[PDB]
Amino acid sequence: SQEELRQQIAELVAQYAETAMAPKPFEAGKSVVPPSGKVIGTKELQLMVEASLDGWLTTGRFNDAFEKKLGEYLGVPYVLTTTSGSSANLLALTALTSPKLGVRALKPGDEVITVAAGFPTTVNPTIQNGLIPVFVDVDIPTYNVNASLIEAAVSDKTKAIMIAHTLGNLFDLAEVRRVADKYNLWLIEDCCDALGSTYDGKMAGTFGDIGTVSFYPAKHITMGEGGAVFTQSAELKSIIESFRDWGRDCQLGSLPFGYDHKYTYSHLGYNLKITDMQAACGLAQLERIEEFVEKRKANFKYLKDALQSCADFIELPEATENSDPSWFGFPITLKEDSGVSRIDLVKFLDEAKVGTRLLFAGNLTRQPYFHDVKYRVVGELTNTDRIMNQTFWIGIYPGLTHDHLDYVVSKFEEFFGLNF
Amino acid sequence: SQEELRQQIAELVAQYAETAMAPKPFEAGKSVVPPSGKVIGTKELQLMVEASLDGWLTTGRFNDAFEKKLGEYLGVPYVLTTTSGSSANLLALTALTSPKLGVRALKPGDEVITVAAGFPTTVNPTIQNGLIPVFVDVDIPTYNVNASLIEAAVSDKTKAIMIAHTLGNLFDLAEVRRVADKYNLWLIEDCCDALGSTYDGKMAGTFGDIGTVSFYPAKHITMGEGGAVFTQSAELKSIIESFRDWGRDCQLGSLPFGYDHKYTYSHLGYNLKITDMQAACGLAQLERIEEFVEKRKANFKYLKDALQSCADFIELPEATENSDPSWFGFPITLKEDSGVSRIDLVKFLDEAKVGTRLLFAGNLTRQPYFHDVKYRVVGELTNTDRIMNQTFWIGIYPGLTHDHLDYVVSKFEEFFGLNF
Ligand SMILES: *Cc1c(COP(=O)(O)O)cnc(C)c1O
Ligand SMILES: *Cc1c(COP(=O)(O)O)cnc(C)c1O
Repeated sequence: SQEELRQQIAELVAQYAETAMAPKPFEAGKSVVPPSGKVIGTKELQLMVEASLDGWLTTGRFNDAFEKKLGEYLGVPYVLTTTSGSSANLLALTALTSPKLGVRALKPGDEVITVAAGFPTTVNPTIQNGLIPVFVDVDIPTYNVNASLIEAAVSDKTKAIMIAHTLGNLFDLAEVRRVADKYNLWLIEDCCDALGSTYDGKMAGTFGDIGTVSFYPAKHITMGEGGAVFTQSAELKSIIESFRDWGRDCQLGSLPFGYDHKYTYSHLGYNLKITDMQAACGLAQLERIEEFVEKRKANFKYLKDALQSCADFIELPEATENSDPSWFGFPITLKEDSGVSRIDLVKFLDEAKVGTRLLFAGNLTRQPYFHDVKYRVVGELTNTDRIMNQTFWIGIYPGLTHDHLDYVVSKFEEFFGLNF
Repeated sequence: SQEELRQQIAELVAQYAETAMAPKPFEAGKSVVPPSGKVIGTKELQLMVEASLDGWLTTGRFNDAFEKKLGEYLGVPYVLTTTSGSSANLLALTALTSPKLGVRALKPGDEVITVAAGFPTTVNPTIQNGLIPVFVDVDIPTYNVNASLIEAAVSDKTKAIMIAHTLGNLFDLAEVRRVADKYNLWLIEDCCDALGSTYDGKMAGTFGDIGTVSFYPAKHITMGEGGAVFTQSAELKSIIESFRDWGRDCQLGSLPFGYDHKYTYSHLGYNLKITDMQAACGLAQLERIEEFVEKRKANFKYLKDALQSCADFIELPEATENSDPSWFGFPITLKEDSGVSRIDLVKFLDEAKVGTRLLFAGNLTRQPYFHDVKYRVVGELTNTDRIMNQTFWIGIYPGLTHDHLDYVVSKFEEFFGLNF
């Protein structure tokens, strides 16, 4: 009678969701236009109940299904789930320190090339593994690494490049891969805000050795808290897994014969696994990713077209050459000769119920926790500093309707006095 | 039909749990006697459904309730949830590296005193922060540090002591604290397998600066995957939370005035948070903790009394002086001169459906991943090696009835020919 009880519960929740998770009609001056948010329906809540009923708890039925369907969407054979994007970035960079990679293994002291205009945990794992971060400037209005500056940052200590596809926009993969392959550097693609982004027709994350993604509520799809590491190399997939799972194996050491393999450890590991409840949510969301990716590209096009009327005061976002960005948010840099400060605009928008966000750390090297970190900067961080000082982004996620954006646009116009 | 679509779901769930989480009648030869396992029911599945329906996903309503009730049970003000017991250990040790702790902040090169007879993630955080682990031997048959050896392992570089109350049994807190307070060393109590354990009447994990616990299915209570860091210090609580939450602040750097606090980072952080779904499961479990602790003590006394008949071949476990250990498992050391191997015994019990587990890493210094790690060992690890070779544990968790245990006892007797 269980199979029944399930399907009956599946109904009771489906009708609970249609009432709860229902889109509220937009209302200027009352409704908010957040920079991001999750979009969950019946399928999400249903599967989470299914997982709750299973009583299994740790990863299993749903986690297998999720890692599989996500591997399909991405076009990669190996996908490992983890606690968050940050955790995924950590596993990705840590995995390359495995002595199983012989001479290719990252060692304390080695250098990782990246940029300072990003999210802290894109860089932290490098520091947390005793490596030295080496920064170069980014470009505006793509808000991604200025590829041309990469080559000069390469020294004999350089072992890898780890940068994110900022806000869904892709970086110059053509130039990055060129510099990577030339010097035999590892490459890690932080796609935490770029699920669905393509470059030269190929899905983001599948160009380098390892790719990461996040399932925090603000990203493309969510599990509440969750993330994933994916690769095409079986060797890396096994190393990542070991690090995630207490560092356990699957010879060295002097353990007695017959010692349980389960309790044999080959790596300096962590326990960064998730539950099947989180997996379920993720699984339902995967049924909406294609839609989500399309609505983001649309909202971006619409919004930008409309906002072109303020081009004298703000610089609008531009997708990177030869790429089709699955926009995470809408970045805007306010001109210095506009007569007002970012604070003014943000505060104005805030009062208008229009949410905004700065570009994460702005300039990592100027963040307080970077006070005593050992790092190198090649060239100047002019654009990064400009980002920290003048840049901010707004919302184009699936939860925003054309009426939402129209409102945001009129506010920008009202602000700059363009409605007169 | 909202509150009420919700009270009706709770029904179809409370009735699905009757058939699903119903204890199966013991059957010798067919039924198994695992060394550990989760004991969940109606309440657990119900709350997880509530959280699922909430549609919040990230920590919230339930996580607040859980951290609160655990703080009450433990007798501490600050409790922070995290992804696992291993993550809890990671956050506890890392937090002490915060420059906010001035002169007494762990720095790479510093030493942390611990034992080699334990679990990998109890020690890894030390290594992962660039510190140096310093080991001293343990004692049988308590299986906890030989406290009298701590003193000699202390040096000018010693800044802390991080040890776990192995298998629920408590290490010699009196001597440890004495040594800690003397040299002003930080003390971290890994209580991942000791929830409910008391020493001198005082709850385990509240004698030192930071405490950690795990919620993996094998532990006292579960969330599938999850754990918690707890302390009595508001300062440590703030440092921990920052590290758990992207290292975001709770002045230095050169950020522009008005930069979003949400994006101001004071620590080299991670993202080790869980979902409210997990929080829910844990909350339900908290009701049954007192029952569980009482039951584990019962099964221990019973099993050990019954197994006293084999005292000639195996050494039975002994609670540490002046402690009321909330047993995690039942540790047994097979005598060398018994004429057989642990391999034989395990293999025999395995066939009999009696699950066994070695004492985790046995001897960490002999594990393959420790091949190149920098560490120090004061004195010899004689008992540790003995544990690696001759020790193992079996099941006394709440999911085991007297019929389960009696069956196990008959198998031990049958093995050593005591039934004759
Ligand atoms: C969100 C994010 C992360 C990490 O993801 P979490 O799930 O928040 O831990 C890493 N890098 C970038 C660029 C991100 O936006
Ligand atoms: C289980 C355990 C841990 C870590 O807990 P997880 O939830 O498995 O990551 C740490 N120390 C000890 C002694 C443990 O038994």
